[PDB]
Amino acid sequence: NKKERVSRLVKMHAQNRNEIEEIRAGDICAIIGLKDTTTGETLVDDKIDVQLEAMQFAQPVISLAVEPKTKADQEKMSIALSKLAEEDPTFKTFTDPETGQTIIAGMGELHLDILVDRMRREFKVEVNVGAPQVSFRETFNKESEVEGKYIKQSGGRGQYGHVKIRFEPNKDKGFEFVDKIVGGRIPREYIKPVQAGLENAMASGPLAGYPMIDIKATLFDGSFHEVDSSEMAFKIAASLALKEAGKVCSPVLLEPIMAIEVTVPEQYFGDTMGDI
Amino acid sequence: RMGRVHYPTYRIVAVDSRVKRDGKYIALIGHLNPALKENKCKIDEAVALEWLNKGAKPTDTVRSLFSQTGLWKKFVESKK
Amino acid sequence: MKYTGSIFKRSRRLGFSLLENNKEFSKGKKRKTIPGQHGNRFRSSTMSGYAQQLQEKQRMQYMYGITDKQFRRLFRLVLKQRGNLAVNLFRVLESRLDNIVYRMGFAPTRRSARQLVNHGHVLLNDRTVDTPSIILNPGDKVRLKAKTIKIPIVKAASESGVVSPFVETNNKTFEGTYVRFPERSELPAGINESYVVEWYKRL
Amino acid sequence: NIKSNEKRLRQNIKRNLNNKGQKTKLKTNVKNFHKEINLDNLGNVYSQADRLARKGIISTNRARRLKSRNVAVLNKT
Amino acid sequence: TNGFEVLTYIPGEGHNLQEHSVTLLRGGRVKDLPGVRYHIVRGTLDTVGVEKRRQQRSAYGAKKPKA
RNA sequence: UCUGAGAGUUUGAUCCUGGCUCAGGAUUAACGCUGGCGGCAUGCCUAAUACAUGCAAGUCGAUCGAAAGUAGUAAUACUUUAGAGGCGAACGGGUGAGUAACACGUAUCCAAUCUACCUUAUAAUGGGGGAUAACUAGUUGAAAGACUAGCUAAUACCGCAUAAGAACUUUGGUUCGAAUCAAAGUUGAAAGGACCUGCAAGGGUUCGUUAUUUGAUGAGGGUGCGCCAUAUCAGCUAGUUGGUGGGGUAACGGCCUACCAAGGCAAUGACGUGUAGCUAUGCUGAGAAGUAGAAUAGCCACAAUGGGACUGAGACACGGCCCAUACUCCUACGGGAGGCAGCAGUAGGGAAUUUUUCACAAUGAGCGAAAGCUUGAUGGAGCAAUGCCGCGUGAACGAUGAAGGUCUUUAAGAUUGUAAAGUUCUUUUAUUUGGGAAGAAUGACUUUAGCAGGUAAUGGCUAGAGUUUGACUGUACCAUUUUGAAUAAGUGACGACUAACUAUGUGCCAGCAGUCGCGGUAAUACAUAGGUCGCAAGCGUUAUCCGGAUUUAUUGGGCGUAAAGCAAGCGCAGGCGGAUUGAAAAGUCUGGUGUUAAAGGCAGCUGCUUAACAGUUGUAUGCAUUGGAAAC
Repeated sequence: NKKERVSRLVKMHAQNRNEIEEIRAGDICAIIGLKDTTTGETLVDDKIDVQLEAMQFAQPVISLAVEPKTKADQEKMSIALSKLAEEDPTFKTFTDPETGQTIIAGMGELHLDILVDRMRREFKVEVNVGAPQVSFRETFNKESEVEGKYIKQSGGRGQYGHVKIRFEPNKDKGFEFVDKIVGGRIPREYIKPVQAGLENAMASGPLAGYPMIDIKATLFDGSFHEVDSSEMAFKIAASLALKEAGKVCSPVLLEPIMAIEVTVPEQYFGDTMGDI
Repeated sequence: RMGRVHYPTYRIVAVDSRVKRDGKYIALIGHLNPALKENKCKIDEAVALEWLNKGAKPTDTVRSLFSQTGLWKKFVESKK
Repeated sequence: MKYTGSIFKRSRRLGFSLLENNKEFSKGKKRKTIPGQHGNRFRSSTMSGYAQQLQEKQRMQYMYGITDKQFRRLFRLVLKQRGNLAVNLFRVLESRLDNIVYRMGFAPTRRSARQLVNHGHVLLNDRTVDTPSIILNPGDKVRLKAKTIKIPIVKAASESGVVSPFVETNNKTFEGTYVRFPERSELPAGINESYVVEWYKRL
Repeated sequence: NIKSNEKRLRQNIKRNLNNKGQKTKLKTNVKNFHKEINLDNLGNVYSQADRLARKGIISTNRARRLKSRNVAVLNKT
Repeated sequence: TNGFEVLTYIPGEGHNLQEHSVTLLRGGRVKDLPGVRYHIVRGTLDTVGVEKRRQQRSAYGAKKPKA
């Protein structure tokens, strides 16, 4: 939807520029100007119909990950990958929270060698070669009752907290809570903070840094001070209790296994056996 | 042209041969509003005689408004 | 703003009508109260003369309908001329285009006058205008640009329009003339001169 | 680049060759003057200085000064 | 870019600091510590800013709420 | 007519001095939040870091050859310029690094200056000579090209003759290290176009030739004056100081050389270090004044770096040369080519600035008689709310406050709110259609009349007519021009300073913070939602400056104890200083005179609808100078 400015026409060659003012129809040329450009665009100045001719556009198959070595280098890889994506519509590059690095894609190794040559000579990137990493889930064994524990004096009156709760892991129902105080041994306002001390840990793991999911609980016992009080003490003690529970009962990860539909005209299937 | 953009203005400036515009000048002849052409401008009528006394031939384009003024009628005696 | 979107909140906060009753029309039990929900047995804790400065500046600010950059610019414009500058300030504010055409009986209100001026419904002495900034001087004849004379709303408004002694108006040909400058007692002088000159703390 | 500059570059080179030739001609004439003093050579060098100040090659003020010094030193007689 | 290094408070809930994430320091005042004389700016950096703030809308990543 | 606003903070309370912070603006300001537009101006402050392509300078065919070509049997009508020669290319651009001064600005003497093209007017335009570009042949090569030979033209250049006037010299008349006057010893200038007329030979029109004087313009030198900081920079310097001789020099001068002599400056801050383009001016303040040296203007200075040179009036020259340094590029590896602090633009840095854009339309500069040509000068449009400024987000009626939301902690209500709905109006902007600008009649050219030296024509000077110059623009603007309220507002704060309070969560935590500082069971200070307020297409907000900050004190402060009187004295220089009467007028005041540019503000006005803006009259001290004044 832009009126683009055209500077000149030209003929690229590895030696130097070669410019000619006009060119007849059905030929090929290059244009300097035209501030923004991508493949398969249609340009109109004679006020005639616009038109598209594109019947194939390859999608990437491989995913590789590269770590950065400098922050400005990281920004430069981002910019350079954007520039190369604009140059050729064949592959896409990502920097996603699943890995937190440069997720590149392409066809073959030598194409990547040419890309690193480009970003070394021009984009000043010093790209390293590594191995990709993907996120995993993390469950854990069905452990017993756990306790959160805390004394620290925090700016004046000391901050105290005792909680005794049970986590029953199960993938049928989520976070529960039962009011199992009949006498009124605990104030109702303490019902929420302990639950909070659980929510902060519903999406991370203490052993591998991956989400601990399916965390059930129920406030069963606790202890505060008579002449002193504390509110987030419950949450901090619950976080420490989560760490303690993860310490003891051997959590286990859960890996995304993929479905691959591999094809061959029954010629290189020996590769299929000897690899799979 | 100077002044407000899209509103032309042209002061009659003094130059012998080699004074670039918007700089030193020996004398200001007057002003001009080149939007409505009627030669409506204040001039000394003697500063032009000052040029006519010692040369420094005037610019060839401001000549028409002086023709409306009639500087030849007081200039023809330059060579008699 | 030019169209603040709400006038009775502001008026009921201040308490100034147009002539005697325009900000109230018995709309929802006509009362003298604030639009807030702090009750109405009290107004606020802090009390200062700068609050009255704000009240008067907003009243003059909106009852003639100007912005604030134009406001300081026109104080400077009147600062050009010497004497008792406060009365000159007020007489120039009254001289505004919408103010005069309202005082012509040619507009139900200043907002309506600015609207009709905005869409090109005014013309005087071969001078069209789309900006409420015309300073009225003795010797100005004002016409309606009668191309849009088909409007019954303007004639109905001029049926019961307010006449001013220091100008001249006509009720049917939509024409008038600026005979003389505005007078002090003839106009609502709720804006106190001393307070206005007190606010001037720019220089 | 530039074309008239090259034309101007080669234009004054021959001019400079000729002008330095006549300048060293004046130089050897005034050197003969330096060797021993006479009226005829002084007149010849003045005649040459007339042409040389006449052209832009030699400043008129310098020629006037030098001829003044020469007449001053010859009028010792 | 100079050799000297300054300490700075972190306003906003949570943090978008990730162990050598680029920051942009700005003139500030905090009386709680000798050494903090600057502030990070939210809204234009690798930090996209944060929500839960609409009384204050400029010196943060606070957009106008989508409504 | 000009002439100064407070508030808070050490304390059980309460006073002195004193800092800090806010209420005010302003910016070449990023970036949030973003956002409709019209003009209006601006848009490397940062690496004087290096850089592709197009542009940044050409022009004369009425000065010539010379070849070539369209039409020509031929003569050639015409074309066009690679080339010589003519002018210009040093003017125009941007940068501000080094520069601490005669750089700048002012007043100045240039008894030391010069200036081609103009200015009034004068003197002449006689001839002679031979190279050479180009062209041709060859060696050397893709090119680069060089070296020989032959072919020439010209306003190119070199003699001869001729000099009005000039220089040079001698005698004779002149002024408050000099100038004019009569006579003469010496000496020197050149060219041909274009046209008319005339059989011709001549003559005339006009360019130009060569000379002269009025001028002015331009550049340069000295002079007094003012124009950063630093004592944790005490002595500093020896063509240095002086003259002579000689030389150079537009020109005076150790500018330079030879001879000797021995200083020269300095505590009244030299010399040295950081640092700076300067000034006018911008901002702030009531002023005195302080900050900065944006755009714009004038002067100086630089030009990848350091030197050296020629050119022409004029340069040590952004894109003229030579060398070296450093870098880049091409290559046939033989050898060369290149200089964005020209315009755009790139790369990097940088939070932070644009178009790898258009017309030479007007005007400026260069060439030309002219057709006119060249011009990133100039003017436009692009991007940006970057600032000042206008302008949309509608307008009249319409309610015991529509829904909701909130509180009423108790249940009318109160609230956003006549804003909603609805009646109807209208098109700033958005849409249809048509008309259609000016700036551009400037400019030469094509035709007359008179005028005039010259009559024989040709030439010009004006009064008049016609030929056109448009990127802009499809613009501005207008039109009983059409659907249509339809195309939309954010914004920080709400304890006090300064203004606007309720509720949920909140529990010295999360946090918020210009200051006071608050927050652990009722937070009006946190987030939350309502409501409330202040500004507004801007609002946040730190770097930025003054005012408040009389918060280094002439204006306009103090030192007994809050900070400070040296421990005291002998005192040089310096500042101040009894009375009288005299000259003179240095300070001083005052009246005329030259100058203090442009621009900004101030007052009056003109133009755009209105200001912003532009243009216009005065408006700016001070320096020198003539005349009074003698109180200190």
